Amino acid sequence: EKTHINIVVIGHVDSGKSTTTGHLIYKCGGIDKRTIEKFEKEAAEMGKGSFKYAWVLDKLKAERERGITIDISLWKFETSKYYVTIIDAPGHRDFIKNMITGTSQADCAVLIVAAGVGEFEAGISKNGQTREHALLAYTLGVKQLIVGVNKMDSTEPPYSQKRYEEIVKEVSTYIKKIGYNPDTVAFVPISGWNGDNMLEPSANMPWFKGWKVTRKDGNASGTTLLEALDCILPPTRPTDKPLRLPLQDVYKIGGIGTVPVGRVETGVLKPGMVVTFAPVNVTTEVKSVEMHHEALSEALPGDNVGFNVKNVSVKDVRRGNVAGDSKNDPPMEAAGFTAQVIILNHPGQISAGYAPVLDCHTAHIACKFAELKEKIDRRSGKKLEDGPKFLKSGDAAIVDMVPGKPMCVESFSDYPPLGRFAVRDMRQTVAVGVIKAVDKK
Amino acid sequence: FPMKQGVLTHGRVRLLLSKGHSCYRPRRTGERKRKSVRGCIVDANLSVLNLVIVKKGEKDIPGLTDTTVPRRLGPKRASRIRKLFNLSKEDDVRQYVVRKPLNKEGKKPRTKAPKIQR
Amino acid sequence: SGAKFRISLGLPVGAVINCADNTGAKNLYIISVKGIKGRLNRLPAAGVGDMVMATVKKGKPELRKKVHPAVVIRQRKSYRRKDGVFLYFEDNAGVIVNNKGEMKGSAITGPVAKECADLWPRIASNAGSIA
RNA sequence: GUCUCCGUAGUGUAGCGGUUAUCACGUUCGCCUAACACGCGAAAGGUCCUCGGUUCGAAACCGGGCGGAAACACCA
RNA sequence: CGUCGCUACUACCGAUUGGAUGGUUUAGUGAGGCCCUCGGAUCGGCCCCGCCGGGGUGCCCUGGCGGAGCGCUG
RNA sequence: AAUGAGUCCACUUUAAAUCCUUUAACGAGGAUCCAUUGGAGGGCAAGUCUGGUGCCAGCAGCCGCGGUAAUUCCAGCUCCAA
RNA sequence: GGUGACCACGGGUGACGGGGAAUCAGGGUUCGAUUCCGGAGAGGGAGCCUGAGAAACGGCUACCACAUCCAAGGAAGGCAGCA
RNA sequence: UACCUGGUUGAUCCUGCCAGUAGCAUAUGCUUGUCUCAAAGAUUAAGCCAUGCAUGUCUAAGUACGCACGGCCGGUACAGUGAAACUGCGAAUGGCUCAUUAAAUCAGUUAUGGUUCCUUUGGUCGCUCGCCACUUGGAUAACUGUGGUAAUUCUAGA
Ligand SMILES: [Mg+2]
Ligand SMILES: [Mg+2]
Ligand SMILES: [Mg+2]
Ligand SMILES: [Mg+2]
Ligand SMILES: [Mg+2]
Ligand SMILES: [Mg+2]
Ligand SMILES: [Mg+2]
Ligand SMILES: [Mg+2]
Ligand SMILES: [Mg+2]
Ligand SMILES: [Mg+2]
Repeated sequence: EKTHINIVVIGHVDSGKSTTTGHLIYKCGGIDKRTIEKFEKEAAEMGKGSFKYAWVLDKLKAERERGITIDISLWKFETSKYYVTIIDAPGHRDFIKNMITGTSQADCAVLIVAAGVGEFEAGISKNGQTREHALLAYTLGVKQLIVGVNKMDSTEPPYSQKRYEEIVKEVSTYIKKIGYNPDTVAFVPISGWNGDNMLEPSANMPWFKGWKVTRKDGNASGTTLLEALDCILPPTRPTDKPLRLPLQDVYKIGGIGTVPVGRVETGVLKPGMVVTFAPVNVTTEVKSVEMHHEALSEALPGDNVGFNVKNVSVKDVRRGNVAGDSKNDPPMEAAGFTAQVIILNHPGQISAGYAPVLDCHTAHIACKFAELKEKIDRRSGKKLEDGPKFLKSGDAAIVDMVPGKPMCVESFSDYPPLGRFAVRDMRQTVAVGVIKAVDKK
Repeated sequence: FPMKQGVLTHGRVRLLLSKGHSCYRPRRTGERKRKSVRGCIVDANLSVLNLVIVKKGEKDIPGLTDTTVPRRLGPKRASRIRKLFNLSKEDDVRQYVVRKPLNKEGKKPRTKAPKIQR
Repeated sequence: SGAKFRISLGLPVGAVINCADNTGAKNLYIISVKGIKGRLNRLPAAGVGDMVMATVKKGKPELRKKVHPAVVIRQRKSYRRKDGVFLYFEDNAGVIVNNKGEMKGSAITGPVAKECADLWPRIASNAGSIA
């Protein structure tokens, strides 16, 4: 045998991300019936009855009280073709950095779109998030995604054909601008709470025949969302490149110590091999490698693995660092790195000195413009002008950047997932940047 | 939880079970352990209720009284063979022992005889 | 859902009742009852499941000079349970909570009334036994 | 991770959607002294933590992110 | 040299029948084990003995059903 | 001219390894194949050297140094002890 | 009746005791948790079966303090052993 | 190696302490080419522990009708290899720590004519007048089969 991928579910708030993910987990042998019966017992006890499938991933007490998604969660469910672990995005603009962190460690994206009246239009607005999630997934480097359609039992009348056709058209007419091909991006109508068109073909909506995809690598056509989750093309794993681990979270488990959990990008992680961390620069030796309550003697790229390193505290290593092999070339503190920010939507002018928040891979630190070198048009790195005084929406630019809080970055030519990063300001998206040069200390 | 004879209640009680009482086997010698046992009185709150019929009824239960499986091995103590086959005093004891016949697909036919004692 | 039926009150203002949690307080002096409108010369009283405002009189020192929201979990007054059962506990007890309802403490000693457990799921989660 | 509060010359920090000011300083400073000590005079000094939104324009009206100060949770 | 005035530090007295954390115990309540005095849910031997049986010759060497002696007992 | 510190054949060793001792073959002229840690007023061995700061920064276990020509602060050179 | 200025009794010990270690004119002054001997203990007390030998804890029972699983009816604990 | 030096004064003798000096023994800082020995969670927490291991064991000489193998020499109780289990023994040694403990433990010395003692070794085992002895009785394991619980090194019935 089996291969490993990562999948993020993205969409609008209150559309039922955790619910549909948890019921997909339940359909795929996630947990026994009596534990989830206890879960529904709890949900009926305090009141959030329809929020019962959300509890499989929304384990935090604040989420369990407010009924609002906060943290990225992992759960394992084995499918017909191959193993998959799922990323559950928060879907809130207060937690946009959390969504960015979660989407970073995901090979595929699931764009769940609400079909009920009001929610769909509220998602597509300047206050919306469906634009934000897809744009920053395109920015952070996710090629193939799927757009799912949810809540066919809430719309009036339920299970409508014209509704779904409008949904597909209105998703396509802007995702073409974003960058995903609807001929390759599958479109599925589903309903997690009812549990239709997910594991078996639907009977309440016979109007849906089946999605079709037309990719260069492979052509597929199915009826259920498992049949679309399994036809996802296997990503090219660059295992020869030096090992890099963009860290998700840090845990201090009693008896085994502080065990980092991070996505394997390149190389192979193994027990008994000294590793280093770029931001904290403390050496440590790996004891063992495991994933999802199972062990590994080898860790393959694109994997959420938990490996026990020796003699580092929980406070010393925090969220969002970069780890690597100590024998090969290490990730090292980047005093400055030359980035190619492509300005998308910024009202004011961008001169050297304004500080947006720049999110290389996982973590989130605001960085500052030093000076703007050249103005570049919208593709191919074609040279236009030298040293513009200010930057405005609709233009790419090459810039030298000096972060304030220390961080390490890597270029897009050596480790392509590390090269992808976004720029955020004014509580919106302001630029798309890639790293092509970097200076170490 | 199995039932123990003599508890004289319907319900579960805890007993410090010693060697050879019931519902307990000691891990090491002299060890006693408190265990939860169910009372001897039977009521609705049971999963299984072992029954042994004493005297034969008028007819045969299907699958129960028919196809009487023999006991596997015969007596080993010499006086027990004497009592089984009505031996007076040393009358062909060596040849009155039950010779067990056993075979397999790759096994050439062979009988088995125990080492009779006493 | 379901709304709690009326029960015998038995615990007026000024009643000091036991502390049933692990907060460190030892008793709760009831100073008022939440949701009581009133009547001339009538003392506000509380049954099980009722939010009360209470001040601890003995216990851990940094709790004594304050007013806390509290929920009565046991009472010594018999009350009918709409199934003909008259139930009374051995002692009057309560736990320290906040406005939202979750307990300040983490565990409860002894049983809790069925009505209080139904009306406060957070208390019922910590309940050792249900009476 | 959730929640509550605080942050404004270098400090003491008033504060008003139409004005970040004053004052005790701290310093520098002509001003004397061999040097002090002591007295005489002027000042400088603020992104209102920081960044945004509302607004004709807001430190302050609203919201985020950061630092502190209390909790509350947090077990592959 | 000492009071007085200002700035810091250290202890001291001090209402608050102050507070917190350990130890040792009074009394009360008292799980559990051990010992004794009972207790007998069950499991066994003898008198089996309604008898078919029986051999030195109803007078049984006993080979089984069966009641049960409705007792003696371990 | 001679050696190793290192690469490294085999042996040896060892439960099996490792290391050391043997032993092939490479392995030195800034033999750059680079010895450091604290000091130079006294006690207490070593500078009345040069340039900076100017009762500031600082040094100083202790006497004390420093307010514009610092044997004591920071640096450079040279010496001191291990 | 017994013990006490030949220091009883009580308190503190950052007290396990000793063989021993450090310093080294002589005399001493400090240190001994630590590989040998003896003692105590197995989270805190307590009570026990087996066995020649245990108040044993890599044996049992109860309470206490923590603490693992749960289908909430229950079940299982003791690294001052090597890691 | 039986040792001193600077500091109260305008200067001098003292008393006196402060500072200097040297060793080991913890921590720590800088540095580090080789080799031989070698301490190492004691000091605060005898605080809390996930996971794995740390106590098991068979001779000719206790009990083998497990086919789980096997020589049969073929008319035979048991050739033999041996699982599992019953039985016996060990598990009270070792290892770890120093909390408690101030005639307590402990050390040197003495006594048990005031006691016990598995095992090893050596004695004693025809010393007794008293219808199976050519060997008596019953049950239980292991084993077949039927299950209960979510469980456990849990067990029931036949
Ligand atoms: Mg025999
Ligand atoms: Mg009145
Ligand atoms: Mg100098
Ligand atoms: Mg001690
Ligand atoms: Mg010692
Ligand atoms: Mg010892
Ligand atoms: Mg002991
Ligand atoms: Mg014995
Ligand atoms: Mg004990
Ligand atoms: Mg060198």
